[PDB]
Amino acid sequence: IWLKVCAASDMQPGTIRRVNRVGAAPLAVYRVGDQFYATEDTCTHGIASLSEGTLDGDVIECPFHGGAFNVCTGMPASSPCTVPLGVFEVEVKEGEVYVAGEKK
Amino acid sequence: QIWLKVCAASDMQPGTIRRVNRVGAAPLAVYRVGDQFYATEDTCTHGIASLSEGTLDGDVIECPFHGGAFNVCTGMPASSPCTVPLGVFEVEVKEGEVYVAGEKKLE
Amino acid sequence: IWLKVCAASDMQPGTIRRVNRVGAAPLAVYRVGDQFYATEDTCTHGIASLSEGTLDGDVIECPFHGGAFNVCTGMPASSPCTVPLGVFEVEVKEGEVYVAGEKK
Amino acid sequence: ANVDEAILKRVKGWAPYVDAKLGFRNHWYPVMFSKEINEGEPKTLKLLGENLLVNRIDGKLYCLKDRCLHRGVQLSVKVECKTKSTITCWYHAWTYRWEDGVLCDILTNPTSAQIGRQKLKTYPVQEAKGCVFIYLGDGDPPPLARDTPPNFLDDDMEILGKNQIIKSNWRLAVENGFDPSHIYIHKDSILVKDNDLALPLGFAPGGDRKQQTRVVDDDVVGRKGVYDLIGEHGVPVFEGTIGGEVVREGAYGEKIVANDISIWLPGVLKVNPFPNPDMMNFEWYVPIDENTHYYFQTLGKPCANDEERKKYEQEFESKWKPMALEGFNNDDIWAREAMVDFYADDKGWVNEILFESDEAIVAWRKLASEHNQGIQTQAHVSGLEHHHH
Amino acid sequence: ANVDEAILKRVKGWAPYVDAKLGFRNHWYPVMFSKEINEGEPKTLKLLGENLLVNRIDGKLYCLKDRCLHRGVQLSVKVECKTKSTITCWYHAWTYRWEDGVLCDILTNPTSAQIGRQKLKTYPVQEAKGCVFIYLGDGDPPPLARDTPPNFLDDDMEILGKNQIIKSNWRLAVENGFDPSHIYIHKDSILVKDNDLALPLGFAPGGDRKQQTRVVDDDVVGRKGVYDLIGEHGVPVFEGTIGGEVVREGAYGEKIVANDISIWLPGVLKVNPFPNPDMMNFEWYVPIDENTHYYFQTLGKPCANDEERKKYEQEFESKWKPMALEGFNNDDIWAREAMVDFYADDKGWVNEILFESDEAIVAWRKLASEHNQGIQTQAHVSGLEHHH
Amino acid sequence: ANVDEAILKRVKGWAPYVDAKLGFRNHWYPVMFSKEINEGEPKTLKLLGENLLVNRIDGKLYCLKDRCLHRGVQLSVKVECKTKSTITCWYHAWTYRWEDGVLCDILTNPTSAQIGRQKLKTYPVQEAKGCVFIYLGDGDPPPLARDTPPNFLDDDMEILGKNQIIKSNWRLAVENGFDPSHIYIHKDSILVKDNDLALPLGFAPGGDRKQQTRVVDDDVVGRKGVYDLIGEHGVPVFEGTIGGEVVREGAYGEKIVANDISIWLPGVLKVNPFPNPDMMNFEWYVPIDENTHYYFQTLGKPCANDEERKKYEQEFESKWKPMALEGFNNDDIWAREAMVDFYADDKGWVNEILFESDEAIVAWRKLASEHNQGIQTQAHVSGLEHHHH
Ligand code: FES
Ligand code: FES
Ligand code: FES
Ligand code: FES
Ligand code: FES
Ligand code: FES
Ligand SMILES: [Fe+2]
Ligand SMILES: [Fe+2]
Ligand SMILES: [Fe+2]
Repeated sequence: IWLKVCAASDMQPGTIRRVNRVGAAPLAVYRVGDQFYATEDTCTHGIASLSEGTLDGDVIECPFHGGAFNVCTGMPASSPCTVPLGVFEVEVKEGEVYVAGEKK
Repeated sequence: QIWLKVCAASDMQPGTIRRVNRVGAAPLAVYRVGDQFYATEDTCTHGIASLSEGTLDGDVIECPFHGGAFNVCTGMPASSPCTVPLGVFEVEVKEGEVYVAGEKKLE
Repeated sequence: IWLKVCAASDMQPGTIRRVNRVGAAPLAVYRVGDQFYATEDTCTHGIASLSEGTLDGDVIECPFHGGAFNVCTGMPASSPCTVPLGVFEVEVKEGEVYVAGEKK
Repeated sequence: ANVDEAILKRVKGWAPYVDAKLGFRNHWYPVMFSKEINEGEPKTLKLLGENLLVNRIDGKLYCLKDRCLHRGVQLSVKVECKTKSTITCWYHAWTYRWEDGVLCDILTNPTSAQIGRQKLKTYPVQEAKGCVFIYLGDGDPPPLARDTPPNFLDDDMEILGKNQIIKSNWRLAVENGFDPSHIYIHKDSILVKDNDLALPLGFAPGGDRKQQTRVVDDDVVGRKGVYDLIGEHGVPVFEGTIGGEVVREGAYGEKIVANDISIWLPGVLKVNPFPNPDMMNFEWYVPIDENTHYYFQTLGKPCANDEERKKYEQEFESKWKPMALEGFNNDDIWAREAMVDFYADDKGWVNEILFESDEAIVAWRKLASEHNQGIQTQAHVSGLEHHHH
Repeated sequence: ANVDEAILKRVKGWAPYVDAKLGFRNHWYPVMFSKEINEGEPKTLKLLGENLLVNRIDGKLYCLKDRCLHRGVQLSVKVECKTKSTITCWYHAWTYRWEDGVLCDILTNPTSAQIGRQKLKTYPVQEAKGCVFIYLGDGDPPPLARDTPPNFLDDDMEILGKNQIIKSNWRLAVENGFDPSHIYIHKDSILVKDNDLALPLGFAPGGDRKQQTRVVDDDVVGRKGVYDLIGEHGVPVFEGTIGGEVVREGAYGEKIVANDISIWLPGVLKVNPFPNPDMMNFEWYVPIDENTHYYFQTLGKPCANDEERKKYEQEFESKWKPMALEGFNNDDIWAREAMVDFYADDKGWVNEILFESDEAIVAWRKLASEHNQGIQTQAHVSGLEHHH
Repeated sequence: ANVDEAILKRVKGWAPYVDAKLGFRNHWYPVMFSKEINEGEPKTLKLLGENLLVNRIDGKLYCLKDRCLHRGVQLSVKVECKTKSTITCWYHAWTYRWEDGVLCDILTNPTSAQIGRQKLKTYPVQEAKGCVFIYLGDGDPPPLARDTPPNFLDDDMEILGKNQIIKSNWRLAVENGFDPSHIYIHKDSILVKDNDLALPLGFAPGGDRKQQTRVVDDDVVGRKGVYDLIGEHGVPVFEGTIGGEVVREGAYGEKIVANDISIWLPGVLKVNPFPNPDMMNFEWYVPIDENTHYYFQTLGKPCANDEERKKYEQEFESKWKPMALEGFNNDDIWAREAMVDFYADDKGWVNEILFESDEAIVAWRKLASEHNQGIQTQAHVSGLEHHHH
């Protein structure tokens, strides 16, 4: 039900971490302040990897065309994106980040 | 007759415009710039707009249709596209009562 | 070899003086502050006289098209000039301006 | 958005209208006649700058944007409808459903993550009175009646007409059509003599400004428009003079026509009764792009049955179409075109010198500015742009 | 106002000239020949970007802007001259007097408040030497002589010519015409051989800059121009060489021509004597719009009576027109068209690499910049603008 | 430089590429075949927006910019080559040497101070495999091998081809050619049937995206390119389905071609083997201006002797040219043209919706962005600009 990402310490606030899953699409984990969030890694507008993008607050900007999404809700924040990003559950138990292998 | 009773000077605040309709004649516009009064034809010379529905900035009236403007004292154009001068009508205050001429001044 | 051009005081600061040379191309002597420099007078981009141009620091602006050169190196400073100007080292001795006989 | 801000700032009374160079979004528009679109034969057209495709499936009309989501090519370059309910792009085979525009298959890669997750823009399509109306807008559409003139949809009202592309911004066509004094350009129309019409040269206005028109914004159906009432207090001009000498006369025919004229959003004129005392003329000026429009002409005549419908149709072809729609309206076409240069740089909206009868045009500009359902922009054409903050 | 300010800032010696893409306002310009405009027969033309209407009433010429004050349509789309002294717009019947442009009537509404309170732009028109000149300017016009080259208006000077629309900005036409070294493009002209002309390939300049031209700004009639004096100190070139070897020679004909060349504002060239030792050639390059101009060509030859005038006319039609105006000048047309691309983006005014003979062109650019009577702008075309 | 800064800011993965509307400066480009230019017969052409003149003197090719230094006219309007080694401008006779472009003489003024002090721009020209390559760049040119695909310059490789001008930006041509899924547009090609080729409708990707391509950042001669490896772990699609129903089938031929596809800077595609198991196809998309390119097609086949070269040439003219270069690639031309509108306003670079197989195009865009030798700008065409002091 959950996958071990990394130690909450390994991520500086404002950074992104790509999570490759065997036999499944990649996920992206973002650290906004002291809170962690996760969404599918692939931009809904194409084939770009959001973890290669730029994070500003709780909004992730895609490196391909500048589209953006709110990492908390997965809702588009900037054009050309229109399709909501899949959001996954995240838990920080014992100074360690865990991501729900299933999207909420 | 020669002088048309408009209103009481006190019924007009500085920087306002009042339209004066005349039977069988084109309407006039009376402007109050400070405590002095001036008047011109109400119809913008550039079209069919009513200058009394425009914006008065100092002694310059800006037409609401295209942004043209005129100097209310001289009637001369102040902003394009206006090019034809407005007819100006003398105004005088007798006993705190505002009166506007029935005929325009000639120059 | 050297050519006696004029008295340093014959030139007000920031001015340019054309020097005609019979059987040779005219030169331009520039006074930058209290320093003196010299180059060929003809802009390398056309027929304009640099002595009729605008001096800004150690850069002369051609009156014709706005091209420019550094009067110390003769190298183009602004387009459309592309061909380097011929420079002539100058020497001020006893308040007298001397310009090298040949380019260098 | 479409016009230099310095100009919009000058036309304080109707800036939205001046800015609506591409037309008003979120309104129904007629683009062709029902008989022009056949079952299973997709047809292309451009509406408000957008390339669209219309198809008839099981008798019903469907509209998809004619631009593949992938590399932006027009699907119509090489139409590939491989199943009754879909169309496959000829390039990389992205397949869309006509019904909801959903990307349901991709022949070049049936495992693609895009399948089922993308949707091609669709627009509502409705047929009425043999005319094809497209709702160039977003969200569920309002009733068609809102964007049609009164009576056009009458049960007994038989509609016939023609359509063509005209080279002028739609607004120039509208203003010309609603222009009370432009009747002058029709003084030599064949319809005048050949149909024995009474037709003045112009009008000497009467009454106050407000009496020159009737602005409608209380229509239960939602219709928004303006009635031209210049004739209610005016004096029709039948003898044109210069220096006091009569140089031209209006038409002294017996048939009284066009005494009831009104313009309605999004841009459709209703002339009643015209071209004959027992008929009505409904004409749309539909925006194709900033420089062109569809001049969708329709004539209506109440018909109780096939008997009359056939007779009407016969007279339409032999008389009304050639003598009115063309013999009368053709002058309207080059009149519109004649205004292109003056307004092309948007400066005409500031430099125009209007006179009395243009009060009708002003009322329209103000009504349109206040009641349109959206300003179409180039971004709507290429793809909406934004950065939520 | 018409060119990128960054470019204008670069050409400090003649910025007004470079900005004058639409030509100079407030000058007289020839636009057609008298015989081309007949009584009650309105003609349309575009000058300095403005659409105009010209008409002849009781023999006199009148000029009105071809654009109704109302909705800005061209009156010419459908001309309606209801009375002899007026014209009525085909749209809403606003009627204007040809004589003063006053809106005197409106057939669609005889009660309109606009009647007598608007005036369509009019421009002075004058006929001289069979040529129709329009003063594209404001206020009272100066004497026509000011904008014509010397001798064009001489009593006995019989003027004949040809006019056409050429696709190039007017300035390219002017510069080519006054260009001393462009004579090279005429080396194979049929006129050279057929009229036994002496014609060099170019010139090796002599003397200083000021000696290459004579700037005229002291003329009593007020005309402003420049004389090309490259031949007063130079050395004509008759043997063209490459690597010191002769590859082409000029023409060694007996007739001496074109040794008196001058350009005058607003843009008219005088070549004397040409195309024959007893004739003069006066040509205008009139701005129509940013991309085109009228190439108004005229040949003048003194004639004492009607008999000589007819003789000249016949020679003009059979020889001078085809041999000179076309046989010689046709090369000037494509030459000027060849410079269009380089100057179209306005960058040629910066990137051009000039040589000695161009001193004449520079002199002209400076004269024009300093003595022109106004820069025509796009605002003059659409309607002057100004905010309080 | 050539695109709205707001757009370039958005495409962070390949801004230089998107900016390269006019092509990449400092690369070799083929523009014609050797047999097209003969001794002493100057030929004109436009490359990367610059007008050029090419001449053959004593068998060797020379290239000068077709624009006089004086008043900017094209020398070619009226060519005057008065001596074997020079060209004289028809206007004022400024004379240039073909060898170095130096202004060696001015017939109209032999005493001009400009003589020997100006130089007309020259560009290196090299003939290889019967093709004329021009180095549209500055300074000493790199080996031609750097800008050509592997094996094109092989000693035994016999090259034959065709060249023409196509109306589309060069990049649209490159991307279509390297597009793994565009194979769909060739499903009905006469070559597939007449040459019994096996041709799938597309591919279902397999493996990681990193395995989808192979980028060559450097090789013996500095080549820069990308190989399309979609078929390495991908599943060829031979049955096209919609809603599960088969609506189209790929071609079940026995000839296997195009197992090796690569794109190389400055923009040349190599398809091996094609159109036959024993041949290779090398095609360039050369930038002429922002709206057009030369579609320089070539087919190569190793030939050991004159006998084989002749046989090949016969097979080329009778079969390969009309069946492949034309019968197959003509569809590439109109597909190319179909993308023009979407990218014409530069907005397609932002609004395109890519899918899996586009990893190949993305790889090319990044490679092009990272390793091109310069962005051609309009200022290069009119004259480089710089201001200061
Ligand atoms: S692929 Fe992410 S914005 Fe386009
Ligand atoms: S009506 Fe007043 S400026 Fe036009
Ligand atoms: S002549 Fe000096 S910059 Fe052109
Ligand atoms: S452009 Fe339509 S499927 Fe690729
Ligand atoms: S446009 Fe001329 S009268 Fe209306
Ligand atoms: S433009 Fe070529 S020599 Fe003058
Ligand atoms: Fe009409
Ligand atoms: Fe000439
Ligand atoms: Fe292909």
